[PDB]
Amino acid sequence: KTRKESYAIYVYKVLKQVHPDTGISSKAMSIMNSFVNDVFERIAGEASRLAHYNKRSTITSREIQTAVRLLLPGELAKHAVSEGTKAVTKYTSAK
Amino acid sequence: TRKESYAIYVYKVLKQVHPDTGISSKAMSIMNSFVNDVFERIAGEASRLAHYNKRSTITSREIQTAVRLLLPGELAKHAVSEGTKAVTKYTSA
Amino acid sequence: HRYRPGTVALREIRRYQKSTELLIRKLPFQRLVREIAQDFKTDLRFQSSAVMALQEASEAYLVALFEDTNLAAIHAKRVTIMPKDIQLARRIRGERA
Amino acid sequence: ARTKQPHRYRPGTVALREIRRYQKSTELLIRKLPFQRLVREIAQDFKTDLRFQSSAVMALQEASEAYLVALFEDTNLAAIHAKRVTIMPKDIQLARRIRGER
Amino acid sequence: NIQGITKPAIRRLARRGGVKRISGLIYEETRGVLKVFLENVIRDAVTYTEHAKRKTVTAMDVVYALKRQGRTLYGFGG
Amino acid sequence: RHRKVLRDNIQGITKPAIRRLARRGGVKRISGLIYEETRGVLKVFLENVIRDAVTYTEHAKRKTVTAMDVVYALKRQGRTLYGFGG
Amino acid sequence: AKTRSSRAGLQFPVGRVHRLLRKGNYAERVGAGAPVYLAAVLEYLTAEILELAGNAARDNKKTRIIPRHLQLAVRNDEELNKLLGRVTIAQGGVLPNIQSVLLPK
Amino acid sequence: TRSSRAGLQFPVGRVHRLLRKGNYAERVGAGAPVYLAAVLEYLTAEILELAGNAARDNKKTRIIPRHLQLAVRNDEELNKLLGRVTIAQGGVLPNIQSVLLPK
Amino acid sequence: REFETIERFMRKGATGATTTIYAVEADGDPNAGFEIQYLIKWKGWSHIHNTWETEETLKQQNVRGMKKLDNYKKKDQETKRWLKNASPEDVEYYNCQQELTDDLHKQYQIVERIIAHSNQKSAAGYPDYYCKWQGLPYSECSWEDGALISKKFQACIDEYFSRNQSKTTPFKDCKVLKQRPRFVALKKQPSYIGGHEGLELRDYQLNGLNWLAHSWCKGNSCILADEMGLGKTIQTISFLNYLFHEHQLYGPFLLVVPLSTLTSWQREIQTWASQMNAVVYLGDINSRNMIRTHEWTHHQTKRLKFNILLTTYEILLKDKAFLGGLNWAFIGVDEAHRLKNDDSLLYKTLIDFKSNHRLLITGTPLQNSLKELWSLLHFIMPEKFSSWEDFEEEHGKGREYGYASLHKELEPFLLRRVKKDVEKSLPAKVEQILRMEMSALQKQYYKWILTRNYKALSKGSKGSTSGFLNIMMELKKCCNHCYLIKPPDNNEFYNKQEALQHLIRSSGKLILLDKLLIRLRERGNRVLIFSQMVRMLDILAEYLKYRQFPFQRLDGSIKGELRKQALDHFNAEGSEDFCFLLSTRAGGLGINLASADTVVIFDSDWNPQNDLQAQARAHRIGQKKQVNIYRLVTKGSVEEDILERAKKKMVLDHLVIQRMDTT
DNA sequence: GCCTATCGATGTATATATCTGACACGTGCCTGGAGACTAGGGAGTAATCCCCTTGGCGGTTAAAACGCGGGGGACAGCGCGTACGTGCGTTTAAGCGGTGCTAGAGCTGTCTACGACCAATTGAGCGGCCTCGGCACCGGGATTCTGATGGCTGGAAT
DNA sequence: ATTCCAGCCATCAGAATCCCGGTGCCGAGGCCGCTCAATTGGTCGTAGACAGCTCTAGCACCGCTTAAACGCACGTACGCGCTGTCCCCCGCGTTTTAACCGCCAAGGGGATTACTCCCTAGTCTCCAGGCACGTGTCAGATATATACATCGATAGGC
Ligand SMILES: Nc1ncnc2c1ncn2[C@@H]1O[C@H](COP(=O)(O)OP(=O)(O)O)[C@@H](O)[C@H]1O
Ligand code: BEF
Repeated sequence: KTRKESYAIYVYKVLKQVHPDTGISSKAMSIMNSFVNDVFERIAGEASRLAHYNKRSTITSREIQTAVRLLLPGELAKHAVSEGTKAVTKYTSAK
Repeated sequence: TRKESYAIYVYKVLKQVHPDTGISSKAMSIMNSFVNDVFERIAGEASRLAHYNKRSTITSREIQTAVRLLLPGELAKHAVSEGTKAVTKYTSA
Repeated sequence: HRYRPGTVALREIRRYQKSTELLIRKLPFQRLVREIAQDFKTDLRFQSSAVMALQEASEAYLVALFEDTNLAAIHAKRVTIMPKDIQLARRIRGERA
Repeated sequence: ARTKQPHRYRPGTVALREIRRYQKSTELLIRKLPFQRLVREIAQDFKTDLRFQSSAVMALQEASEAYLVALFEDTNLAAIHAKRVTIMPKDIQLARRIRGER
Repeated sequence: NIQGITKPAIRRLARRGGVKRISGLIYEETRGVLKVFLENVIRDAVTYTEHAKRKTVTAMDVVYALKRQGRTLYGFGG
Repeated sequence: RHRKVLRDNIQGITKPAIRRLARRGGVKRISGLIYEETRGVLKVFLENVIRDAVTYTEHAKRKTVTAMDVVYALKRQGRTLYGFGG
Repeated sequence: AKTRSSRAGLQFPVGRVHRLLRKGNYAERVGAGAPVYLAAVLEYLTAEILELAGNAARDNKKTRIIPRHLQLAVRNDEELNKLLGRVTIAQGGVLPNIQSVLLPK
Repeated sequence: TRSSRAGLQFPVGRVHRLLRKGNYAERVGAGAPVYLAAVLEYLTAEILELAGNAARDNKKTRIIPRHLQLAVRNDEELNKLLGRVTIAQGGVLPNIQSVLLPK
Repeated sequence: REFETIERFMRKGATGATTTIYAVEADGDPNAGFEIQYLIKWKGWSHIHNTWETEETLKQQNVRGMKKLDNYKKKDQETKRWLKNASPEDVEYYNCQQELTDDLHKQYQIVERIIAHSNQKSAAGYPDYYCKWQGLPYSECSWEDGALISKKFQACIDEYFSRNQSKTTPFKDCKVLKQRPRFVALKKQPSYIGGHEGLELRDYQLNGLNWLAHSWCKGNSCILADEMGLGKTIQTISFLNYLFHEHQLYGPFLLVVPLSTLTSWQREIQTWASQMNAVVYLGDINSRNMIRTHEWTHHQTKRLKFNILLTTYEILLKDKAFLGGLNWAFIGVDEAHRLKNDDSLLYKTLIDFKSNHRLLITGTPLQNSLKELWSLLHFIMPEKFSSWEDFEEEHGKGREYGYASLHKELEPFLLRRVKKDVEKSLPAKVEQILRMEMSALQKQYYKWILTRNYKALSKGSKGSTSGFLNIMMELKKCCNHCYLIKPPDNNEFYNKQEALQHLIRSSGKLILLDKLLIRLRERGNRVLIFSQMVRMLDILAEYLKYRQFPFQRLDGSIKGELRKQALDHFNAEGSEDFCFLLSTRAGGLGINLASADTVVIFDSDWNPQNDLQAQARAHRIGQKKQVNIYRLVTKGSVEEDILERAKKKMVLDHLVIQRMDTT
């Protein structure tokens, strides 16, 4: 059988980090995977359109930032931007 | 500097359909915007089709399917007929 | 003994809003889907997941339309839904305009 | 030797005339300058010292007028549904809720 | 076959929608609107299937068709 | 004499303007409470559009909002506008 | 001739469509027939809109197509209204329509 | 590895691969995938926290689509993000209009 | 695939007809014993029916509109309560305002010009006459009894009949246009100029009239740039009168006079050039229609009746069509620097007007660039200056000989006489710049603005941060007075004597200004304040109301009809008004005030020529006393920065201009 | 309580004659499309084989299906009263013309950092299993509605 | 002086979830091994970051007209409450039809893999579509025309 990739092992780690004594069934996991895919696709499309509009060939972190701000509501957008900034900072620290 | 648009081609189409009629500048801008919008919509549908079927290329068939998905009914049928005729004539060269 | 009209209606509302199961019988829905598809291409086959997905989507759409219909009915100071409510809901939604 | 020694239209006649006139005419209805003022005021809350191209305000005005016109059409349908002729705020509320605006 | 969507089923769907009293004419309208929704979804589903040169309509085809129609469905894939 | 009072900018969308927009929509009779509701709805719409427009402008390192920014913002909301670009 | 639109017999630029597809990051490859097909589709849609626009203009005794004519053409056609259902044409106004319940008998 | 360097449980390499083989842009920045992974992880964490709270409120200990639906529809921001999304087996939020209730 | 109606709301027994002008002459006031009422006002009848009436007379006749009395009651109660609490100085200000206002109202009663007469000869000898209103537009014209008008305004009917019977009115065809006649030298003032009063033109005026006549005989138009204060308009009307008499040329004339200067031109064309009929083409659409009906065409011959029109730019633009066919020979323009930008619609409008002689009247035509001067020259003779590039290359900057070439070529087309070269009697102008340090509040607001820390300014203020998109115009406001950027909180002080102290200390400039005004008050010298910010005028007016005598105001919002009264009251002998608040662009141009000894420039315009224009309002022919000019400058601020540009420009302009004289 | 008929007058429409700006063609040139040619990966097959969809069948409940009675909503006709439309005189401010400035929108060009494309290599994540607990079931347990007997009195009626 | 509907509580049958314990499935969640995809290290060449420079074109007044907004008056049309009649649906019982489940069997189509060759991307030279800019002048914007559908609504026909 060929391989179907999924975020199951990642959603499960997140669940076991927010609720150690909790579990998730096979359909809730599919729903979560679909949600991740949809958010990915919408953010990526926003980044691409931002790049094309601004006549640029790269999808930079700033593109993702503007995409997140455009797509998510205010509070979710702010928290997502903060977490993305922290992640980028840590990634650049180990340089 | 140079900005490129579909003005002259829409004008040729107008002077084919309605030789006497003219077209105001804002109408021309509207037509240009409509062409761009339909272009991007069909291109996006074709791209999604390619990615889904795990293809790497956009062919006339993908565009045909995108037209069938987007345009409704007689509009889609006539668009498909025109596309097939155009491709056939292109090959006939 | 014999409940006044309305009590059992609210009982059903509570029963079904609380629950999650599919409300339409599966086999009639499969037959309807196959009949609709027949007009497009003969010999078509359907995965079971495809039929279930169509059923879920149809149920969700109908429930949302019924919520809008109920809102429309209350607007006219009525309590009973009737076709013109569905028509208004659809037109405002843009589905039938 | 000066020495010093009416017609009235009924309610509704002018409303129909206005309906026809403004369905015919495409001219912008909201006064441009107060709309520009409101646009700038709102924009201030997001980024101070913003500048607007003259076409940006025009585009916003066109979009806002079209949205309001569509909303008024839906509201009128809602009012007729209730067997009324006057549009009231609950009509707009119903129209928005059905349309899906929160 | 559309009659397979019986009066009790529409009753239950209305209940889930918060409807307390249902007129006798809602049923035909519900059947018609359901048929229209199914036709719109299924045409796109078949179109997707035809492009793949397939004969079985997969769940992914339905998901794509719904996503076109603004009816994004989570639970089967995307 | 003038008391230096100034009317709110939102009040600049005057009662006749809402009346005319209603007329284009086919409204014959208008309740007096519609006007505040219309003002609020228009303000919400403008806020939603201008937020995206400002975001687009900030991305470009621009300090001026261009018509294309408004077009893109409206397209995001599914309200594509023609006649100003594309 | 030396121009790909002449071969297909279209007026729209087949090479420009090929450029846009090739540069739009829609796919990693673009076939030779896809530009021709898309150009033909765009040309047909433009012709269909312009026919109705010119008819509407001639109805008003005009000779130039203005946005009002385009809006009338789009909104009076069931198919074009679905395709352009969420499109607002600037300076196009709205179709004349007064509900029966408002006018007197 | 490229996720531990960012402290994200989600995969940065898979996001990078999808961005490249996704027909989104000609080239993809180093920092973009980390940002996207962080955003996705945050959204998943929020949804899962609300779902687990709902499950606790139901005395279950296994998240099922009902819980996700309840969490999403009881949060205004999440409901607005997923307005056009229908969740299988999600049901509906209990809501009975007052006018239908008895006096 | 019907009863009358009340117009407005302003001893016992004096009422009705007996109080009207038909009987008050024979009986005066019926009673003047030791309650009080206000002037009669009826909707539909002319004001000339002025009488004293009581509350009961309206009721007796059942006049419809009694319900309107409630607003008048409200006004009366408010005035009664407010006046008692008003401070004695404010009470005096209000009393003077009322005194002026009643005089304004009465002036309407004086008939100016009979417009039409009815064929119905009342009493077989008294046709009904259509009477014009003094100070009111043609829209108010109403017919009045011929006998009634004759009793009080006999002379006007004689005027209208004599003009109607006259034949001096222009004619469509003129032989002079084909070929100009030979020049004749005017050695002395013709006896007909000045009338029986014997008014004599000043010598330089006679020389300029001779020059203009010589230029006309050659068919070449000219620009007149006499230094401000020498009476350009007198020379213009003199040229017109010369064309009238000494050439029998009664052709159409069109003087485009600014709005502020319209009344001066009208008065001077009535005193001088009395042999010509003038039509002030001002007012609403209906009034212009009335003029175009009655005073435009001689229906018995379809000939033009008028001689000289008096239009403004804003009106001429909005009726450019009608005049386009009735080509005028002498299309004159006053305050012509508006034509410095050829793209301006006035230029494109007038350039399409077929004219035989155009004379521009501008005090300072040099302006900021040679292109403007070229534009005016083009307006003179479009054929000779039809090309800009040729002129630019022909007059390349830098080389010294080019300027002398310019001064040679201008001489036949541009005439200008400095004051010192034509009238030494005029006192020399005094220019002084008084630096002033910004106040502490000014410094704090300035610090905030420079840092753009809107958070501070926004405290308790509705100001919009987006209003700071032009930091220069807000720095200027901060320098002038704090209240412009942040309105003062009226709740801080309830006693006026304290709020005045805060207002004075709020602006550094006022610290010098109040002392300067008092010191000039000691001398008895009147003061003119020119400012280019209209809110500044409001601030200054509020400050004045507390302490000093009533002040007149002149800004663009003041309707034209009132400007006449304000100017006359300030100019009239025995005036008590301490100072004049004049907006620069509105009131700084053209008007002949010549009744003040101080000209204070609160804020400097970006263009020094406007400032110089303002200074010359006082320094005119009528001055018998020297005028001191004080230019206010805030030390340590951008105002000095502007002055530096002004200095550079002024030095260059003087260097160029001085080359005109053979010194 | 109704049909028709004219103007308290009224506002669209359908005719001219200006005039005026936007629009339909022309002309130079410079970018972008088109002829060549090539390399090589992806698409196109023909085989193979595995699942899973389709179709049978028998029992077996659950649901759907009728049929009846009677309650309470739908819906019509009536009646106040107020708030909405229309219209006028007065005012306000939009709109436009003219005057200033200059912040900042677009471009060119330089060169440097950071992605792309390679190659070895290595460990995360995938499919394949495996074995208990979470959650179905299902009782009888409790108890929470709920509608019809109920007590009373105020209120309008007798 | 006397009294029965709505009505505050009432009180007692059922009729419902729900609450609980059993039992017992099977789908989770954990472990194993091994692939292939991500990581490390290297060169390599162009995005794009930054700088310097030109002008659109965007902002802030004043001034002045004049059309649209505003405030107020009048009255009448519409809204909203109300009452009453009727029918249409709900609720319940009993019968009939059909889902639903479980075990089973087939073979068709999805999936996969080996191998091939054709069509596309990348590079180069060379113009002629295309566009910016200019321009001359008809179609439309704009005055002044009367002509034509009626707010009624007044007066006379029954
Ligand atoms: N020829 C003259 N004789 C005496 N006084 C004159 C003469 N010409 C003008 N004036 C004075 O000039 C004043 C008018 O100024 P005027 O020249 O009209 O101003 P402007 O600068 O607008 O032309 C009058 O008050 C009058 O006294
Ligand atoms: F110099 Be004048 F008074 F115009």
